[PDB]
Amino acid sequence: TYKIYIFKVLKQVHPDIGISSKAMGIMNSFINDIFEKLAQESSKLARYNKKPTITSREIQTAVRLVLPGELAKHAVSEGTKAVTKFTS
Amino acid sequence: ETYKIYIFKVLKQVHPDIGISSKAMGIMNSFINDIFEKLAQESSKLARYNKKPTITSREIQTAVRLVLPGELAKHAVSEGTKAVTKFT
Amino acid sequence: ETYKIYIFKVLKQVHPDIGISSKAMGIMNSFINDIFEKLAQESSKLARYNKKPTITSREIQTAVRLVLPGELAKHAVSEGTKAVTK
Amino acid sequence: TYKIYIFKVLKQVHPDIGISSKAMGIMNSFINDIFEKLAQESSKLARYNKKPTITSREIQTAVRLVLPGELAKHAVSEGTKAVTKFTSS
Amino acid sequence: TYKIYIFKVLKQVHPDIGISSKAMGIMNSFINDIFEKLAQESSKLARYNKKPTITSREIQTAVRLVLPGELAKHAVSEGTKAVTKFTSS
Amino acid sequence: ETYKIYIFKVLKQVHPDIGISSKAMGIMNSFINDIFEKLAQESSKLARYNKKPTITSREIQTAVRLVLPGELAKHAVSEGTKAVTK
Amino acid sequence: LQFPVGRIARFLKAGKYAERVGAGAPVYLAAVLEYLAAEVLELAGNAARDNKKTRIVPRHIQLAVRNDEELSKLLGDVTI
Amino acid sequence: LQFPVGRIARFLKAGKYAERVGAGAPVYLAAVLEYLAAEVLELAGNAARDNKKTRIVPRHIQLAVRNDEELSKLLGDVT
Amino acid sequence: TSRSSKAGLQFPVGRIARFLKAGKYAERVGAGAPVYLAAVLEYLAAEVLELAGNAARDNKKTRIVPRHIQLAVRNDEELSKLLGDVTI
Amino acid sequence: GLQFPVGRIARFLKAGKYAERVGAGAPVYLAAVLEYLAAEVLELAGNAARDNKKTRIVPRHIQLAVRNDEELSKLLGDVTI
Amino acid sequence: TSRSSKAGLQFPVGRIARFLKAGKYAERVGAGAPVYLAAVLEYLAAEVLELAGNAARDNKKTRIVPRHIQLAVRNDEELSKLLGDVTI
Amino acid sequence: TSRSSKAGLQFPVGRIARFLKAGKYAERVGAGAPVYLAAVLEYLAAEVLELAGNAARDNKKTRIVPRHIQLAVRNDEELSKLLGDVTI
Amino acid sequence: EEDAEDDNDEEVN
Amino acid sequence: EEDAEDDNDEEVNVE
Amino acid sequence: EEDAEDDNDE
Repeated sequence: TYKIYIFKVLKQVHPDIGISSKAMGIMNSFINDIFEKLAQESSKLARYNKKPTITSREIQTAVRLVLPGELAKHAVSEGTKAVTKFTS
Repeated sequence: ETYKIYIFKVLKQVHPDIGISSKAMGIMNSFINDIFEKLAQESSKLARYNKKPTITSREIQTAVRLVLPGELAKHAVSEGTKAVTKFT
Repeated sequence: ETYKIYIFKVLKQVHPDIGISSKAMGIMNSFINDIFEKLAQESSKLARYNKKPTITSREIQTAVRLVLPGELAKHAVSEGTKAVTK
Repeated sequence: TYKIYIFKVLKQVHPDIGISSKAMGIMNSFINDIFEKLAQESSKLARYNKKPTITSREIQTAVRLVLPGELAKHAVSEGTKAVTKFTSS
Repeated sequence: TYKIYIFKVLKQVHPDIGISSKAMGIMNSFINDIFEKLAQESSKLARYNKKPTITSREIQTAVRLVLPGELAKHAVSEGTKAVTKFTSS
Repeated sequence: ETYKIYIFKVLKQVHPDIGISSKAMGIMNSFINDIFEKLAQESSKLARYNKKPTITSREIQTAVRLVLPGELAKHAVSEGTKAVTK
Repeated sequence: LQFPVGRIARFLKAGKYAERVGAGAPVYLAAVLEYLAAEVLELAGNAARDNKKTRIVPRHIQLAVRNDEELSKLLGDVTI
Repeated sequence: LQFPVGRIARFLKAGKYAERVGAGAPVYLAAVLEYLAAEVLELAGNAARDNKKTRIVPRHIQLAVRNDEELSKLLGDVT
Repeated sequence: TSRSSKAGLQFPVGRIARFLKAGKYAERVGAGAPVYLAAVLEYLAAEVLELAGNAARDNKKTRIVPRHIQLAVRNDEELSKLLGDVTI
Repeated sequence: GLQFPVGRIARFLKAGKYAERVGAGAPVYLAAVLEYLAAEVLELAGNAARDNKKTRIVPRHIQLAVRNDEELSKLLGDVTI
Repeated sequence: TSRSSKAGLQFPVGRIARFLKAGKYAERVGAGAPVYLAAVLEYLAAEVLELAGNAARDNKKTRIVPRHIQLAVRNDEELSKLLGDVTI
Repeated sequence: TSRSSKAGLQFPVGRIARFLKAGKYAERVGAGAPVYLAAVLEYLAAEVLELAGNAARDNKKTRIVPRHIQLAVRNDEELSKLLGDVTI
Repeated sequence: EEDAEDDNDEEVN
Repeated sequence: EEDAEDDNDEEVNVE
Repeated sequence: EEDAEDDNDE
């Protein structure tokens, strides 16, 4: 459910305004619809694109292979945190 | 070209009262280059064999263009380019 | 009874785009079976010998039954049980 | 001194009702009473039972004994964190 | 800025009161000014003193030099958290 | 004098159901003594060589005295001595 | 569930009811204590609300506890 | 700019769409969803002004979607 | 297992608690133990699986087989001590 | 208790080259002192708003407040606006 | 004063600071030092006591004696390096 | 702008992302990779600089030279393995 | 003994 | 497949 | 001076 975030987005432009138990479920249904449409669109495109990609998984597997011992685990840790900051 | 500037910033966080010669800063810079090459070269070996689709933000953007109509597409492609570059 | 589903869920978290053979999944499953046994057996050795009283939730619950009267005990044993369970 | 948490249970059966300068001290006074009562019951019972019990101390001791190196420390870390979540949720 | 925190110090003596777009920038200016004064005074005094000081940089260097391996890293970790609690209390 | 009472307090945190003998507590106490000396001796060697100025809460306080006038310095020096004491 | 399970845990080893405590114990205990702190505070509120007030003072708990058969047996008489 | 990126990441990562997902993807996606919600939730209040409420019910959203050309091409006809 | 989620875990706290009583390892078991132990078994599962996946990729596969697991364990200093030589 | 930012003051304390080495006391202590001044000043400013009958503070309020305090004026000078 | 508690400690930050000055290690000591050093002394104390207690239980006791401490340090790769072999 | 700042970093996420495409290491790069890799290169930079400075002081200096780095690396079990003998 | 889950209540007193 | 930053909007919000 | 605690305010 994305209802709570929607509430917060409401407040971004309409703080005073409330929202009904059923009218939330409509907002919720839009987000799911468009999540799905875009997700599926993205999938088709991704299946079409066929070029090698480096994501952080590759970096993390590199790091584990090339770096020794606990130094490798410390490094994976700092890397994971840094992507997570950037994410959240 | 050189990580020298960033290396120096990391230094002053750790040992604020300690400096570094040219010959030494050069070693440091050289060391960060070598690691990057080892990590990138290995990351690539691992990208290139993997045969499978990947959704990056390039695919999500093109999806927004293809699915959101008009003004919504131009504007949605803004809020998301704004979110992935941390621009302001 | 097998740990394979859990193993496979853990797998999809660390390496979402990599699968695993049957032989390989059976090696994983025995491995966890074998660590559980070792930890369990060692834990038992270490409990067996220890003669000191322990207060677990089972004692706290009996206590509530004993000390709270009627309505109050049956309802306290609900709130506690629920908390312990979820 | 469960003054602040009592405060919070009040706010959720009666939100805009308040509490006394000393009525909180009364309320707090009976949590202590029942804690000490139950705890002492729990104690009598526990001493009386005498069957070996496995707690997380045993699991942790075992983990350290069996697991090697830092692997053992990592596993104790994850163990400990998992219990804390369960406890603090 | 120190604006957000001036905002807060206001509420601990006058919660009823707010503060104007420019009255804040004046409060901000005062803070910078005295900071810069105390700092520069602190600097003169510090330069003058010339005696050896042990800070936690020296403790941390001692620790890495004397303690072995990962034990050293674990201890630097615990040392660094304890100072951070202390400072950020 | 002795770290014993603190060692004991730490002990009850990690192994609440386990005690410790005299000779055992005396070994613990030397051990912390001996680490304290090693770390201190080394730190002073590091301090001693370093020639650079250090600003500590003593230099800040003397500053507040020299720059805040009268009632303002008295009270400022309370609020800071209070904050760096806890 | 608002009560402080961590605290209850550390009281549970500090008075030596026992030296060994299961992590079930403080969780369960804290839930029970909180139930009681609920079903008391609720009844005080009714007495104030069943008597035109919006503050709870000692008489309300007094009336509440006294009125309830289960509770008076549990905590006895209340003394302002 | 708030919305749940880590959650969007979860769903997206699930393998229905792809097995590999760059961390760029769920950030971008979340922000696009969020905009749409903001643009829709705006209009309901505006539409509510000429209904005069401090509340929003399904008709208000219904009004707003239908009156907006872009949005009704994207979404359906609200029920 | 409702409380598996509550601890932050994929592994089944209930079943592990069940196995501990079931296996006659003790009569009484504190609720901390099976939580703790499930976490440890998940940690181990994930450590071995990270490494065996990294092994597979480094060997250009997208699927783990017994050899990959064996290599992973061999090449880790600590894991070998726990398990020994993995047997194919 | 105290709401000033100590982490921040610590990084200004090394960023302006007053010194290269700084004890962790130094920023804690300083933050406390600054915060004391943001307190005392803002107290008077609200009071200036007493004999003005307001629920706001505006530059004139601080200006009054400073200059009336003999202590503060010697510290921050006559307040401009 | 609550300096120890403020730092999250059981060991005595105050006395430690006093030892640092009392012992003539330096004239001036920053406030961070005795916080840091106490934290490290606690860490080491707890690492030894965990191992020595785990030794004691494994050896069916409920009370630590010199032997348990010695075994604990002797079978820890890191701890031995610090101490040496523990005596008696 | 500010991507590095957003990931808690002093190292330059953008430039690293550029280096990865410029270098033709792969065609397509996920936004996580450069962040992760930057975080790893910083971590190493910081580990090496902490040791080399600690070496500079232990040797009564206030400025790092090549010898100090060489020694710092020789004396670390992990670091030597990435680097080898530092050449000065 | 017995921490059975027979003992949950929904909608009572 | 493009991800330029020329696609950012400091322009006014449109209907 | 030191950080003497005779500098507090009652």
